[PDB]
Amino acid sequence: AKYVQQKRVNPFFALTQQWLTEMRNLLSQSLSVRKFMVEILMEVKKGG
RNA sequence: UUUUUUUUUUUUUUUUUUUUUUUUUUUUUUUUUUUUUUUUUUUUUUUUUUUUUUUUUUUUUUUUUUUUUUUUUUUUUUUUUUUU
Repeated sequence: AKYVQQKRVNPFFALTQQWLTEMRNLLSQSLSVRKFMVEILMEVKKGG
């Protein structure tokens, strides 16, 4: 809701909660995916 | 100026004491007797954008005064007399 009000995300492409639950289940089970997105977070955090 | 006083008269050898007499080996005790592993817990469950205001409105030259007028020479005293 916060990003929709900021107009950063177009709400037309909104995935259903059925798909989000399936993806979240995959994200929790697998550590390899988590490590990749954590690595992205650290690199993006570094400014410059 | 000066006028006194300003030698000396005692005492001053010595007489005691001053070796020594005790004690001074030893007699205990002196190994040891316990205990000495362990038994819990130890992931997580919230929140985390924003909503106001934010130019200015006055005043801000000057008006006075600002020369001077007195006084301003002088009039005393100023050797010495003792003692030593």
